[PDB]
Amino acid sequence: TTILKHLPVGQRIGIAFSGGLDTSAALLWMRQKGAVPYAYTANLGQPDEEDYDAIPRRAMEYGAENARLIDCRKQLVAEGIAAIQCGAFHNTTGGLTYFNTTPLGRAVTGTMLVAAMKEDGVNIWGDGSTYKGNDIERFYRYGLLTNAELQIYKPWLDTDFIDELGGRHEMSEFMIACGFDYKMSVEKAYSTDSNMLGATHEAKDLEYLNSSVKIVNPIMGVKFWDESVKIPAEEVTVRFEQGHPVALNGKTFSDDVEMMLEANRIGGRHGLGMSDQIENRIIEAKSRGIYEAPGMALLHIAYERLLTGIHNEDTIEQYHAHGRQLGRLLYQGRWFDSQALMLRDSLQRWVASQITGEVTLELRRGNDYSILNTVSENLTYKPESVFSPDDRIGQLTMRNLDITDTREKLFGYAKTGLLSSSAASGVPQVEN
Amino acid sequence: TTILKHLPVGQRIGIAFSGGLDTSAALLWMRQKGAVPYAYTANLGQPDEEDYDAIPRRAMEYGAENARLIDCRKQLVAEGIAAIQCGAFHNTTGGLTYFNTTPLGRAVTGTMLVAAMKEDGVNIWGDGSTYKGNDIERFYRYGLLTNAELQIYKPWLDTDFIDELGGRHEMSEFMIACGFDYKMSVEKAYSTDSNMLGATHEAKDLEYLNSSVKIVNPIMGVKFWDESVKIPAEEVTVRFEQGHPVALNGKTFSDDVEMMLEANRIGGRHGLGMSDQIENRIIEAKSRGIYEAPGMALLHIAYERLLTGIHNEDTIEQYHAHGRQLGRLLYQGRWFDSQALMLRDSLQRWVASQITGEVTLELRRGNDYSILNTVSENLTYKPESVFSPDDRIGQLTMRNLDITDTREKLFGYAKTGLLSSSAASGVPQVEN
Amino acid sequence: TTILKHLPVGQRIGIAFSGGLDTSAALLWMRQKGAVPYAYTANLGQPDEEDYDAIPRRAMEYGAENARLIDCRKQLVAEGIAAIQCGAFHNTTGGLTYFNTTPLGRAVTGTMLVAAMKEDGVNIWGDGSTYKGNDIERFYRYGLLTNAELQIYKPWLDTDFIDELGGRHEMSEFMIACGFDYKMSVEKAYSTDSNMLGATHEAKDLEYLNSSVKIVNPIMGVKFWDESVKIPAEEVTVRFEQGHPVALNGKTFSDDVEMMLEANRIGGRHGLGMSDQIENRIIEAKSRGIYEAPGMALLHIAYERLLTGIHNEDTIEQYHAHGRQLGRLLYQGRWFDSQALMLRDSLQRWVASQITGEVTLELRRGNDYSILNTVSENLTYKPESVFSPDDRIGQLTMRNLDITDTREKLFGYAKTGLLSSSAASGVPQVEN
Amino acid sequence: TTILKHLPVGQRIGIAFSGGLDTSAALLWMRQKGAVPYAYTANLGQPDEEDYDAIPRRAMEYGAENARLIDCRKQLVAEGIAAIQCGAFHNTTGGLTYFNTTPLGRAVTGTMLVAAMKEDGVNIWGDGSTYKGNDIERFYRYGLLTNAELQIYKPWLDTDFIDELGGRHEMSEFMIACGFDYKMSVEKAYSTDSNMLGATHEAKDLEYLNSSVKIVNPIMGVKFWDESVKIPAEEVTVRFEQGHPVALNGKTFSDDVEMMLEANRIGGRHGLGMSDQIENRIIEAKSRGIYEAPGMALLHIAYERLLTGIHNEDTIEQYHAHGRQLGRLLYQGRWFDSQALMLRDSLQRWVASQITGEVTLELRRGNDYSILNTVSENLTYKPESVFSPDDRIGQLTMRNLDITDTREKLFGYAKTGLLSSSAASGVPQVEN
Ligand SMILES: NC(=O)NCCC[C@H](N)C(=O)O
Ligand SMILES: NC(=O)NCCC[C@H](N)C(=O)O
Ligand SMILES: NC(=O)NCCC[C@H](N)C(=O)O
Ligand SMILES: NC(=O)NCCC[C@H](N)C(=O)O
Ligand SMILES: N[C@@H](CC(=O)O)C(=O)O
Ligand SMILES: N[C@@H](CC(=O)O)C(=O)O
Ligand SMILES: N[C@@H](CC(=O)O)C(=O)O
Ligand SMILES: N[C@@H](CC(=O)O)C(=O)O
Repeated sequence: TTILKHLPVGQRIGIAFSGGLDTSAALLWMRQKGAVPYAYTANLGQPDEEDYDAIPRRAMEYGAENARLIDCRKQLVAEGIAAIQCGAFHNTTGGLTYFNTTPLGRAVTGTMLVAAMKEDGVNIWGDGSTYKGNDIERFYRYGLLTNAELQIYKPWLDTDFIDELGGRHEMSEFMIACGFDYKMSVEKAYSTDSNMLGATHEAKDLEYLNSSVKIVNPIMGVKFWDESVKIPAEEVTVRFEQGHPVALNGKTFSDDVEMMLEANRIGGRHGLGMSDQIENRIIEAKSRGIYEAPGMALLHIAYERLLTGIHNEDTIEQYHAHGRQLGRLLYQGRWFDSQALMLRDSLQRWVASQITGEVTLELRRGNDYSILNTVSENLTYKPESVFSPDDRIGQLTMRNLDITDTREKLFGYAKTGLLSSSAASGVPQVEN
Repeated sequence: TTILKHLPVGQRIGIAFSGGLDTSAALLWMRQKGAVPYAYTANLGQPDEEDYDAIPRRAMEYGAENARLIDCRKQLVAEGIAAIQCGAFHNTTGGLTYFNTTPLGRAVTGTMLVAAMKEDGVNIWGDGSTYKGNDIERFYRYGLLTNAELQIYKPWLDTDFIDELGGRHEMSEFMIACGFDYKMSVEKAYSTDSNMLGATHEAKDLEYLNSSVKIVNPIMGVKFWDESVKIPAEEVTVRFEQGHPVALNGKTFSDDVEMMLEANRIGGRHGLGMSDQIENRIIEAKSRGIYEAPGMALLHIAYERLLTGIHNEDTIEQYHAHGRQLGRLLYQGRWFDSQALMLRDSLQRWVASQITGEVTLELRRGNDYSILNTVSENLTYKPESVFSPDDRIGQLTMRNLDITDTREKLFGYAKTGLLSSSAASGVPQVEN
Repeated sequence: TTILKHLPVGQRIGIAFSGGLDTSAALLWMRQKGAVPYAYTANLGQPDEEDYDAIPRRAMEYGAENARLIDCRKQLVAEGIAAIQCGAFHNTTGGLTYFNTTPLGRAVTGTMLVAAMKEDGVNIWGDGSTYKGNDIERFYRYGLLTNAELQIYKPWLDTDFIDELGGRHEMSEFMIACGFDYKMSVEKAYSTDSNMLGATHEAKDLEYLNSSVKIVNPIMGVKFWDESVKIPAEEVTVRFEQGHPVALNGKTFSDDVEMMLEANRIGGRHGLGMSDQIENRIIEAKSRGIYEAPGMALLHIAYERLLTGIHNEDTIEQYHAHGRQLGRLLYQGRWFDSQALMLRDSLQRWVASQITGEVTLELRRGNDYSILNTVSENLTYKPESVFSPDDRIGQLTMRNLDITDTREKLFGYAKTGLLSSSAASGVPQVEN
Repeated sequence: TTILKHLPVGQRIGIAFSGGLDTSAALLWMRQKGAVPYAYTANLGQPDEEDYDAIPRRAMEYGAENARLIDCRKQLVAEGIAAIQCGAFHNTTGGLTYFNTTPLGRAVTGTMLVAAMKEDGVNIWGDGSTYKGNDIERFYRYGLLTNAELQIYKPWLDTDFIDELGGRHEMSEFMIACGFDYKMSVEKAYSTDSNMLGATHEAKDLEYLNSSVKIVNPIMGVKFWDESVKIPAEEVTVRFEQGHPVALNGKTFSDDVEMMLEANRIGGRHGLGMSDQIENRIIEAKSRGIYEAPGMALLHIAYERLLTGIHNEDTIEQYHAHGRQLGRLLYQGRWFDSQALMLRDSLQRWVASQITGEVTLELRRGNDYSILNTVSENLTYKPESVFSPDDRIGQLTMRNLDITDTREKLFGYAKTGLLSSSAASGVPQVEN
C-alpha cells in the first residue's frame, strides 16, 4: 500500500524535522526500533524561528542518519505573491480574510522536501500532522505528486508508537531515558503553524468559541486589542509593476523575500490582517482558527484598490469568482492540479499584468486603516463630452421591452402564489 | 415615447421632492411654464433629516398642486434585512464592503412613490438624478415596473430649463425673482444620498483619488480617523432568530425600524462599516465613493460569523456566489427581476432560515473590532470517536488514482511547454 | 463502527433484494451463517421487470425472515420531474445528456427502503453495489440520512463470503448445494441498472472504448442504429402547466406515473435520448456507460424549448449553471443536502412555475428530430414601435467609454507581450 | 458624435459591400448625394457564394471610388477553432447547440474590413445591419476597437435615404432609374447570414413559431427531415493534436481552411448540427433562428468526447462554465474584451492543449449518430489494485459527520416549515 501502518524496519525514512519533542522523540524511537531516519527541515522564514541551522544539528544529535535544511523562502514568497495576484482566499467572515498561508506553506514544503529526499534515495515520508486535519492530506497529495514511488509512514499514527509514547510527558521522559538532558518548552493554550506569509493558531483553548484573540500572543504583530499598547498612525505606500509588488514606501528590494519581510514589519506594527475564522476542513467538519498575515494583508489591500480602478466589471466579477474557487483548491491541497493552474494562470496573465500603480494608506490599529491616495498609469477611472443626455434617453428606452417582460413575470408570480403582491401597488413581496 | 424631452404643458407631473434648491426651483419653473406639479417626499429615515413634515409644506409654498410624505421606512428596512440575509453586496476592496444602501433606497423609493402617484391619477414622473449616473436608470426601471403607463419628465434635463436655470446661483436667484426670500445652504465638497441604511458620498472633490475620507464629515458615525476623537472600546451582542435580527445587547424591539435605528447608533459610535470604493457604474464607466452604513455592517458581521459556524462549504460557496451576483443586480436596479428574486428567495429560505444565534463583539475604531463569543443552537461546529486513523488512511488512499492523473498532466504541461518544470524536482513552475 | 466488516450473527439484516443470484445467494448464506435476513424489493417500474410480486416470494423461498415489496414509483417520477424542471443533468458530450436516472433511483430507493426497514425494527442494511462505484456511497448517504442508527453490512464485501462464494458459478452451485433447482440466466456483455426513468448499461465489454452502442440490446427503446429496423416519423405534442408535464398528444393522465409511462413509449419507438458517456465517478476515476431515458429526453426537449421562449438571459444562464451544479450533487448522492435543495427549490419556484405551454415535435431516429411548433400564454418571444433607430444610436453611443478602455487594454496586453498584436491592424492575436 | 445621422457629403465612406440590392443601391445613392463610397467585401468562404471576384467589380460598376476583396478565411477558421476548443456556445435547447457562427464572422469581419479601410485613409464605416438586431452593435464595437477615430454612417438608417428608397421595389427601380438593367433575385421566406463556419436563417416567415425547419432550404447540408432524400450511414474519424483538428478520415490538410471545408462536406452530407433556437438578443428581446454548422458540429462532438476521457471533473465543470460565459460574450460582440480573452486563453492553454486523440463516429440523419471508438495517448480513462474494499470503507466513514449535519438540517427545515417531511420516514418533501 501507499501508507505504511507500521515501522518499516531497516528502511530509510525521511521525516519533516521541524524540531520539537514530537519529531525529536520520533527520530530516537524510529532509530531505536530499527529504522534509518533522515531529517529534512524547511527554512520557511518562520517569524518565531531565530536559529534554523541549529535544527539539523539537533536531528543529528538525536540519531539522524543525515540532516538537511532545505531553504524554501524564495518559492514560498513566489507562491504567496501568486495568491495575492489571484485573490485566492476563500475563508472570509464579514469581509475579513484568511490568506491561506498554511496551505501555501504546505504546497511548497510538501514538494520541496520530498524532492530533496528523492535526491538522497529516500522513498518513505513522514510528518507530524494529525489524522483529523487538512495538513495530512495536503502533504500526502504534494508528496505523491512529486514522487510517484513515495510511501508514507507517520510514527505518530503507529499504534505501537502511541502505546509506548502517549503524550508530551511520556515523550519528554523518553528523551531523558534515551540519555538526553531534554527540557521541554512552555506549553501554550493553542498550537501554531507559521511561515513567512503567516501564522495560524488553533486547537486547545481556541477550540472554544468563547475564547478570543485575547488569549493569543501574536508572533507577527502587536496586541492591537490591548488599549494600553501604543500604536502611532502610520502612512505607507505600496507600488506594483505589472502586478508584482516592487516597492514599499518608495524603496525597492534586492529580492522578493526582503520585500515580504518588510511588508510584514509594516503590517505587524499595526496588527493588520488578523482574523478569527470558523471554517470547513477537507473532511467536512468545522475548525476554528485565529490567523496572522500582516504583509499579505498589506499587499492584498493595495492590489485590490488598484484592481478596482483598472478593470471592468465582468473582469472583476471573474477575479472574485475564480479567486474564491482557487482559494478552496489551494486549501484542499490542489494548488498544482489542472483546475487550479488554469484559474491561477488566467488571473496572472490577464488581470495582474495590468496592475501597475501605487496606493497610499494610513494604518492605525488592526484592520482600521484609511486609503489616502491611488495612482496608476493604467487607471480607467478618470475624474473627468463622449455622450449626451439624449444618448442616455435612448439607452434607457432600449430597456422597455424587458421591463415589460419582468412586470408580466411579477404578475405571473403573484398569480401562482409566489408573490403576495407584484409591483402594482408598491414593493413586490415574496409570499412568506 | 416614454421619456418626455420637453415640459408637458397642462399635465400633472409628479416629482420626487426631497427638498432643496433643485426640486424647489423645478416646482416653481414647471408651475410657471404651465405644468401642474405634484410633490411626493419619501420618508427614508435619513440620518441628516430632522423635520420631514416641513418638506411637503415647502412644496405647497412653492406652488405644488398637492404635496405628500410617503413613509418608506418599514419597506426600506425589510429590504435591507433581506440584503443582509443574502450578502447581496458586490463592491468590495480588500474585503471592505459597500452595502448597496442607495440601490436599496431606490428600489423602495422608485416603487412606492410611483405607486402613490398612481393613486392620485398622476402618470408623469421626474427626479433629480443626472443622465450620467446609475440612479436615473434605477428610478426609470422601478417606476415603469410599478406603472406600465408611466412617462418620465426631468426638467433638469430639459434644454429649455438648463438655458434659463443653469447652476445653483441662477436657481437661487430664480427663487428670489419668484418672490421667495430663499437662502441656499452651505455647499459641501461632495454630494450625498442618505437613508436609514446608509449614506453615500461622491462627486465634486471626491472625484479626485487624492482626496480621502478625511474631507468627509460623516453623518452616521464619528471621525474615527481623527486621533483626537475619543472612542471607548465597546462590547455588543447581536442575536438572530431564523435569520432575523431580533436583539441588540439583549434587548428586543417593537419593530425592525427601531432595531435598525439602534444598530446604527451602536455602529456609529465607532464609525464601523465605512469604506472607500472605486466602482463600475451601469453605463460601464467608473465612479468613486465614500460610504457609511454602521448598522448594516454590524448585522453583516454577526450574520456571517453565525453562517460560518452553521453551514457546509458548498452552501457557503453558493451564498457568496449568489450574493455577489444579486448584489450586482441590486446595483443595476434589477432587485425585483426574476434573476434576482430567484437568488434572494433561495438564500432567505435555505441559508438564512437556519441562522439562529448570537455573536459578541468588541468594537473599537472604524473596522477594527474583535469577535468575543459565538453561540447557536444550530452550530455544526463542535469543539468536541466517529472516525479512526485507519478510516482516514482509506480516505487518503482513495485519492491515488486522481493524483497520478494530475502528475501525468504536470508532465504533459511541461512537455507542451506550459510549465517550466513539473513537480518532479519541486514546485511546478508556469513558463513565464 | 458504521460499516460492519463481518456478518452480524444473530441480528436482523435488511437487504435490497432485487432478485437474482447475488442477492439470492446472499440470503441463503446469511441465513446459513446465523443472521436473520429480511428482504425489501423496490418497485421502480423497471422496463425489464414483468412480475414484481414474484420477487418477495423468492426471498421467502430462500429463507428470508420476511419479504416486502416497497412501491417507489410515485416518488421516483416526482423526483424525475423535479430533475427535468431543474435541468439537473451534468454529464453531457457534444450536447447529448445523461439524465442522472440511476442517481434519482438511488435517492428514492435508499431513503424508502431504509425507512421501511425502520418500521420493522431492522437497523442493519446491505445492497449489492461494489466498493468501486458510486452506488455504494449513494446508498450509504441516503440510508444514514433516513436512519441515524443504521449500520451497513454487505456480505459481498465480506472476505468470508468471497472466500466461499467467489463468482457466479460458485454461487449458482451454492444455490444447488443448498437444495434449490436453481437455473442462472443468460449473461449479457454488460451490466444494467434500470428504473422507470432510465436504464444504465456499463461494465464488462462496455469498459472498452471500442465497444459501442451496437453491442447493446436497448430495453426502453429500439435499435435505431440498425438500418433494418423501420421507424416511421412521428409527431408528438408535450404540454406543461406551471412546469408540470400534464399532456402528451392532447391526452391528460390520472397520475404522473402513467404520464411518464406514456412518455417512455413515445420516446422508445424512436430510441430518443440514448447517449454514450465517459464520466468521473465520485472517487475521481472514470467510468463509461451507455444510457437510455426516452421519456425524460422527450420532456427535457419540450421543457427547454418553452424555457427559451419565456425567460430572460440572466435567468436562463442561472438555470444552466444551477442545473449543472445540482446534477453533480445528484450524482454524488447529495440530492437532499442543503446545497442541492436550495438550487432545486429555487429553479422549481422561479423558473418552472412559468413554464406553461406546448411543444410539437417530429421524432425520427435516435436524437434526430425537428421542432414543429411552440406555443405558450407566457411567451416573451413575440413575432411582432417601442423603440426608434435613434434610441439605438444612443444605446450604442453609451458603449464608447468602455470600448476605449478595452482598446487600451489590448494595447497594454500587446505591450507586456500577451498579445502578438492588438486590434490596430486586425484580429487581435494571443501570443503563442 | 460617433454615429453620423445624415450623409457626410464630400467624405470617403467605407461600406461592407456584400453585394445585393441594399449595398448596391446604397453605393449609387451615396455617390449620387455627394459622398465618395469605397467598397470592401469580406471573403468568408460563404457556402452560397461561387464568385467573390465578381463582387468588387459590381461595386466599381455602381460608382465605388475603389473596391477591395479582403480575404478573411484564415482568421475566421482560426477563431472558429478557438471557439471549438473553448466550447464557447451558450444558446442550447435540449442540448442542441448554436455554434455562434455569425458572432465569429462579425469579430473577424468587423476588425479586418475596418483595418483595411484604415489603410486607405477611410475613417467612416457603414454596413446593412438593422437597428433592431445584434449585428449593428457587434460591428460598432469591433470597428471602434480597431479604429479609435472611426465614425459610423448607415444610409439604411438615414431618414433621407428611407424616404426616397423605401423597400426592395423602390430600390430595384432606383437601380433601373440610375441606368442599370438591374434584375433582383428570387426572395426567400427568411434572411440568411452565412460564412464558412455556418449559416444562420431568421426573420420573415421564420418569425412565426409555427414555421419550422421544413420551410428552409439548407445551404450547407441536406434536407434530412425529408424522408425521400437518401442518406447512407457514414463512418468518420476526427483526430486532434494538442487540441488542434489535424485529420479527418486519416487525411491531413495543407491548412486549416481546407480542413474546415472538408469537415463541412462530411457533416453536410448528413445535415449534422442543425438546430432551431429562440434566443435573447443583446437588447433583451427574443429572436428565433434556424442554424447550420456541419463542420463545427463534427469537431465539437469529437473534441468533447476526448475531453470526457481526459480531464477531471473540476476541470470539465470549469470548461462548461467558462465556455457558456465566453459564448455569451462572443454573442455580445465582446470576443476580444479582457473578460473574454482571459477565459479563452485559459481554456486553450490548460484544457485544449491535452486534447490529443481520435474519435470514430457513424453519422446518419441530422443529429442522429453513434460513437464507435475513442482513443487518446492522454486518456485518464482506463478499462483496467490501487485501492482496497477496506480503503473505501474508510472513505465512506469519513462522510459521517457531515451526513449528520445534513440530517439535522433536514429536521430544522421541517421544523421551520420549509419541508413537509425530512428523511425520517422516506423522501424529504419541500412544502408546496
Ligand atoms: N496550528 C495549526 O495547526 N494550523 C494549521 C492549519 C491552519 C488552517 N486551519 C488551515 O487549514 O490552513
Ligand atoms: N451622492 C450620491 O450621488 N450617491 C448615490 C450613488 C451611490 C453609489 N455610487 C451607488 O450607485 O449606489
Ligand atoms: N449498470 C450500472 O451499474 N449502472 C449504474 C450506474 C450508472 C451511472 N454510471 C451512474 O453512476 O449514474
Ligand atoms: N439572418 C441573419 O440575420 N442572421 C444573423 C444573426 C444570427 C443569430 N441570431 C446571431 O445573432 O448570431
Ligand atoms: N495542523 C493540524 C490542523 C490541520 O492539519 O488542519 C493537524 O495536523 O491536525
Ligand atoms: N446620484 C448621482 C450618482 C448616480 O446616480 O449614480 C447621479 O444622479 O448621477
Ligand atoms: N452499480 C455499479 C456502478 C456504480 O455503482 O457506480 C457498482 O455497484 O459498482
Ligand atoms: N442581421 C440581422 C439580425 C441581427 O443583427 O441580430 C439584423 O441586422 O437585424
